[PDB]
Amino acid sequence: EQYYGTGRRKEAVARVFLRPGNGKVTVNGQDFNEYFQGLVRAVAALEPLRAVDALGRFDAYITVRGGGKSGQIDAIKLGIARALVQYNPDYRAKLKPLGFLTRDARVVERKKYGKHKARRAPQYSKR
Amino acid sequence: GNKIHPIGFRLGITRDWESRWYAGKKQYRHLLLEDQRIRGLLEKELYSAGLARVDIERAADNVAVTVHVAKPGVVIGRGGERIRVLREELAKLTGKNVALNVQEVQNPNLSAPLVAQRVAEQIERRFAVRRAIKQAVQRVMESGAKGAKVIVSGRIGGAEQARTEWAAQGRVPLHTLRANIDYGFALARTTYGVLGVKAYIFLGEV
Amino acid sequence: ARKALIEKAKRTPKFKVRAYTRCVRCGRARSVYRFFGLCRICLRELAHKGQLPGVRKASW
Amino acid sequence: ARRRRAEVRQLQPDLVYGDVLVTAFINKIMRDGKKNLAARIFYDACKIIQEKTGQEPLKVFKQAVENVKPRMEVRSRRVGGANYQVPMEVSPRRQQSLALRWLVQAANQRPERRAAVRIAHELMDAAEGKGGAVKKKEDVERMAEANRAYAHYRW
Amino acid sequence: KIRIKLRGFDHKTLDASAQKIVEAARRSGAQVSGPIPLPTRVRRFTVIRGPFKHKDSREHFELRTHNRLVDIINPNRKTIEQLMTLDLPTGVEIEIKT
Amino acid sequence: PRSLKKGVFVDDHLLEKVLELNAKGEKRLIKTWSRRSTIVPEMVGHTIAVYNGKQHVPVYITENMVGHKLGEFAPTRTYR
Amino acid sequence: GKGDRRTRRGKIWRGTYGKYRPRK
RNA sequence: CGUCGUCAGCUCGUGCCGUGAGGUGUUGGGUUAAGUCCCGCAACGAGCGCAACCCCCGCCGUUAGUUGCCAGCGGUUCGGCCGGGCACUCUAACGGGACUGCCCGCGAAAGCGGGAGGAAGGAGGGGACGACGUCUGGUCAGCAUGGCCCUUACGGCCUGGGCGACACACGUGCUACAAUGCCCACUACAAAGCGAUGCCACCCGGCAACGGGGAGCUAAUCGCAAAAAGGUGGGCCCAGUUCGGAUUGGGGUCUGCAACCCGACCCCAUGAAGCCGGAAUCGCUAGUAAUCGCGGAUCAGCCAUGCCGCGGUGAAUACG
Ligand SMILES: [K+]
Ligand SMILES: [K+]
Ligand SMILES: [Mg+2]
Ligand SMILES: [Mg+2]
Ligand SMILES: [Mg+2]
Ligand SMILES: [Mg+2]
Ligand SMILES: [Mg+2]
Ligand SMILES: [Mg+2]
Ligand SMILES: [Mg+2]
Ligand SMILES: [Mg+2]
Ligand SMILES: [Mg+2]
Ligand SMILES: [Mg+2]
Ligand SMILES: [Mg+2]
Ligand SMILES: [Mg+2]
Ligand SMILES: [Mg+2]
Ligand SMILES: [Mg+2]
Ligand SMILES: [Mg+2]
Ligand SMILES: [Mg+2]
Ligand SMILES: [Mg+2]
Ligand SMILES: [Mg+2]
Ligand SMILES: [Mg+2]
Ligand SMILES: [Mg+2]
Ligand SMILES: [Mg+2]
Ligand SMILES: [Mg+2]
Ligand SMILES: [Mg+2]
Ligand SMILES: [Mg+2]
Ligand SMILES: [Mg+2]
Ligand SMILES: [Mg+2]
Ligand SMILES: [Mg+2]
Ligand SMILES: [Mg+2]
Ligand SMILES: [Mg+2]
Ligand SMILES: [Mg+2]
Ligand SMILES: [Mg+2]
Ligand SMILES: [Mg+2]
Ligand SMILES: [Mg+2]
Ligand SMILES: [Zn+2]
Repeated sequence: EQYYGTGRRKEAVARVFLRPGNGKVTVNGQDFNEYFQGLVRAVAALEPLRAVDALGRFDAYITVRGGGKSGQIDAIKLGIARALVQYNPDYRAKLKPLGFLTRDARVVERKKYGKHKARRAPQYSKR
Repeated sequence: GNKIHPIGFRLGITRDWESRWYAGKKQYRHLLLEDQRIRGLLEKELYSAGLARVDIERAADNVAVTVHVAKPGVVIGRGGERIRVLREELAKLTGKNVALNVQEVQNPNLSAPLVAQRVAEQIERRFAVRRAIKQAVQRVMESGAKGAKVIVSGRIGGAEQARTEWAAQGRVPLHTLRANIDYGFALARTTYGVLGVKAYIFLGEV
Repeated sequence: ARKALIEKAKRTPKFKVRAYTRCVRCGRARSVYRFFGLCRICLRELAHKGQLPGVRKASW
Repeated sequence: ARRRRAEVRQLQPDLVYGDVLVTAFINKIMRDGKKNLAARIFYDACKIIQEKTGQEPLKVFKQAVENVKPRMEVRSRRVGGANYQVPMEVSPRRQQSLALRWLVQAANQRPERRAAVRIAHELMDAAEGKGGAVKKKEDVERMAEANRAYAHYRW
Repeated sequence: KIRIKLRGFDHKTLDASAQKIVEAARRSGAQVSGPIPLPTRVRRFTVIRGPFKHKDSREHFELRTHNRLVDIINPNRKTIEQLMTLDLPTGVEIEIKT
Repeated sequence: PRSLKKGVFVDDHLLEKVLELNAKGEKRLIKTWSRRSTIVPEMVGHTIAVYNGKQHVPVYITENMVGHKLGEFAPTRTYR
Repeated sequence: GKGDRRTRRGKIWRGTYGKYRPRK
């Protein structure tokens, strides 16, 4: 009936609820394209489905909070990736090799003292 | 001029605070100033007893002052006369019905603050610095301890050229957190100027 | 910290404005914190002693 | 890079043509991490080359690049109180780099007010064998060769 | 049905305080809402390490305030007894409303 | 772009010391340290010595300057 | 630009409000 | 406290060598980010440093539900609003996780290359931490301190001024010179923080700054708070221009005893230089650089475009 995952990216989490259907996608009560209004990135999010010829056999209700649009795009990518294996572990075999099942760890590096921002160091003259 | 305080560095683990009391942005600064004022009269008084630490717990107008010493008797007095006078001097400073426990030190040669004070004294009594040091490091090393180390500042023996005398035995890993190294600093007023003593005592790990 | 100037404690400011803080430990007027009534120096010092409850070395 | 030899970042295939070389070109176009704005510019240009031309934009792209790659260049060097333009063969990895960089550089030199148009024209204009991008590529090759006398300084 | 607040500077001073309550009144009142962990409010102090100049060293200090809830429903009679006056933690502060 | 609000400030030091010097005619000089005070109508015709920080400067206040401050006429620094 | 106080960015940058950027 | 420099390295004990200063060990071969580990060796070990123990970030679990939700259902002023439920998200304590363990290849080893399973792979990413010592480094104006010197003044109090001068020169930055842009709308998506005589919802007045009234929060519960860059639509059409916002003239609003010297803010008018910068020179190896906004400390107010942090979008390149 239902299949869950989660997916997190650059500090942005997303609820991914898969269900057998057409290809309808509700993100925070909006059509995928309604939410990702002209952000060339979007397509990516659903990439895990196309990977296993799905999309044309599934439907998805997505809730998302935290971070920013493109970070949410990835959270959804991982949620949908997990939910797909939640429906069938055999999906890993070929879904994994494309990475989809890995959580991107890189996050905003901390701002150190003495620098202008983590690494950018102050400019010095007549040294 | 490097390396952090070995205690402030170890407050997370192997080391607790000397004041355990919650407060809000309206009180904190006060219960603090006071909490200090306490250590003020106390350390200026109980000196001879050899006060190694003064913990201060609070609850609500309740003050659990716990003067730690090597000679718990100088605290008390004749029968119990001092721990009466002072205990009253305290509540006089801050009307807060203050307790005033007293604890003895199971070996004052493992109380970094004391060892510092000891050596710091010998200096004003015009002793040979290096001797004092080597000795202290010995006392500590003898009565247990897995390592120890003493440091004296400069103007040794009234010299115009300030120096710095060493001395140490066994392990004393300042870098390792779970070291549990007691540390103590003793001043040293003089006819010619100030000197500074630092005491390090390494005991146990994990 | 001239003793004469640590008269700041003197409520009587004549005009509430003129009243300013000072380190309650060193008299330092130049960089005193409110939540401690202590300057950045005295503050760093006591924090090391462990005499500032709850205050730890922040890392992240 | 004193220790290792730095492995090349592997890019994510194009969102539309599933090409990695496209993402690159897009990246080079992009400034201040406005990858959206970047991507669109390239694409609109793709549709501009799609109109004024009957050929597929993807193929026009590939060609231009291929035409703007330098196969030789002079790398300056020190030899007994003197600097010499030493002709050097050009690494495949560096060719693609210089090609994509140059196109965009040349492109933004153009007069047409609209970004995508400038990329559009420069790109197609390139596959035609003309365009400032290709002129740079040629000047470089002319630079090299023209110093073949200092070629024995293999480097 | 009592709502209690538990704030502090030590996170073990509060855990050995919220449970100091729950378990006790866990055998005389409702099954309780268990101890709920309220987010923490951190207070940072950033200081120039040395006394003079050197504005590029700095050391960081934070005073983190932890919080709890518990919340037992059914303000029973046998509850306010296993509790009431059997306190232990000293670095804690407690608020009560219901 | 100047502005105070409502209450054209004036140190009463001289005010009630000038509005009074109006009754018995005028006078000759009024040295002040309050250059903070706003010049006002009933000052016109008078002569206020304003302290610049080292000396008191003679200032024949006239209609054309009824809204300005007293310091504005006692320049502080000495240049070239 | 951020230096134009009579514009949106002007206000935002200067963290103020007014005709050119009223509080919603 | 800064600095060489998180750079490794600096030493001891006993033995051995040398008349002696001293040497050996710590050199050598392999290998590491590392005096890291291996192998060898008249040395065998140890100490201070490396590393590890502490913190943050990444995957999962177990108590624990005044913040999550039709996930599943019943109500609908379609506001997770109400009932309701802890699954999920979180919030925050405690644990699990990685060991070059497994497979292959190369070694004698330590290890090196590669492959699997895994959120993560060979110090996963960032931090705290900076040895014996050097610079007669810095600080007597944080404080402490030996010695000198003044003690109706080199002490103390005020009111005013100065620290805010300017022919001129440099450092660090800010805002720009525009169309990959600027303007006006409409609409999205954060994280950390701060707030009871303090944040200030909402309402009315005013072009507005702000006034007047006033609900709420001891604050996962109320407020600061708009997110901006984005996305959508529309305007400008290459011009010193709808670029840029310096300077100056007005008229106001706040804080404050008081804004002349010497405050920030608002509105009208003004609309400077500036068309990408000589010689020379700085930063950064990835969630970094570059861009975008947000908070905080200090603080009445502010001269912050400074510091210290926070999150969004997110490159290029390294032969050598
Ligand atoms: K020196
Ligand atoms: K100008
Ligand atoms: Mg950033
Ligand atoms: Mg700086
Ligand atoms: Mg003094
Ligand atoms: Mg003030
Ligand atoms: Mg102050
Ligand atoms: Mg500074
Ligand atoms: Mg403008
Ligand atoms: Mg290292
Ligand atoms: Mg030897
Ligand atoms: Mg010889
Ligand atoms: Mg011999
Ligand atoms: Mg030797
Ligand atoms: Mg050696
Ligand atoms: Mg040697
Ligand atoms: Mg040798
Ligand atoms: Mg070692
Ligand atoms: Mg080596
Ligand atoms: Mg050896
Ligand atoms: Mg000197
Ligand atoms: Mg110097
Ligand atoms: Mg002195
Ligand atoms: Mg100055
Ligand atoms: Mg001049
Ligand atoms: Mg600046
Ligand atoms: Mg209105
Ligand atoms: Mg002013
Ligand atoms: Mg011009
Ligand atoms: Mg132009
Ligand atoms: Mg680097
Ligand atoms: Mg700011
Ligand atoms: Mg302020
Ligand atoms: Mg100013
Ligand atoms: Mg600011
Ligand atoms: Zn201080």
